[PDB]
Amino acid sequence: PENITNTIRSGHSTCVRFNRKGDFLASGRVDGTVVIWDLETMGVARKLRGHSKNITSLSWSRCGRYLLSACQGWKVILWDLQDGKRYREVRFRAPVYGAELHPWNHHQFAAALFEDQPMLVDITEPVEVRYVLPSVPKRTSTETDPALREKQAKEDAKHMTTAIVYTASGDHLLAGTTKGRLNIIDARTREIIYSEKIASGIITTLRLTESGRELLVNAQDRIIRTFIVPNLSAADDPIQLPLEHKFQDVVNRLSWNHVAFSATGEYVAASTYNNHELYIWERGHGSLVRMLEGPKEEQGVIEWHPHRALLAACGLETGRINIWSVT
Repeated sequence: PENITNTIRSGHSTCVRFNRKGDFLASGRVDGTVVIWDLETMGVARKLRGHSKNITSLSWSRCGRYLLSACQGWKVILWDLQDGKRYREVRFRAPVYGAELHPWNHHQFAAALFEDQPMLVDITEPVEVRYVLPSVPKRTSTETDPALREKQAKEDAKHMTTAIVYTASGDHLLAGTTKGRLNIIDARTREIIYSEKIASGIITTLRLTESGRELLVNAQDRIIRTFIVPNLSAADDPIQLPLEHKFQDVVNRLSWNHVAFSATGEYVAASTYNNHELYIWERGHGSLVRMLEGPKEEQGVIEWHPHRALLAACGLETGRINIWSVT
């Protein structure tokens, strides 16, 4: 028995994200508005209008006081929800795939940009300080014949970063690229310390579990993957990123639109390109536990509640948010 406990709509939702206590849900819309829903009454607590193009990501501060939103219109904004204020604002030269707040410091974020270099931005003050982040390790000055340098550089430049998250401590960034690589970046040196090809297309989503010990990866090769994250923040060298499970549908050759971990990391959910279903697998043994049909529409971004077995999803056609109670 499928159970949809709530359907809400304010504009066409393109993204959703629960805060960490789970009493509030943020929604971003096609028109750039961001909506804060009070989950007790399921009504709108406030509307934030700072963007004018599709919201692409939402990231909450540890404390729930601040919310970082990004859009296709090249902008990232840090909202103060204590007063609804635009607390910080950073404009790039390209659409933002997504921007993530440092897990312990709402004054630093990392962003991945469409056809542009990924960025680490310090927003402690008003007039940010930006730092370019690397997509590819640095080659030595002597390793390539001069006659080959132009073509090698052109090829290296096809490696572009499409998704990025902080590790739990904030000391490293995990980034995905157009060439299916997972890069581990030291956030203080901004140098790549490890890189491994884990997929055979563009990496579109990265997400960590709460402890930061497991990584979920969506990529364009029709396969969802979880990995065991290495011991990084420890004082002890470059490192393995062992695959845990692959989740896929071989006979229907389904592609996955968005993916999400449940509160404890027990379940992985995904929405399906060009289909209406949501799929839920369990990470204990990798098996498929549920296929949800819900309404008759293709689903986009999905997000689990941080404490309870609730799965929210944005419809691509209607922009409604449906919330399933998952048993």
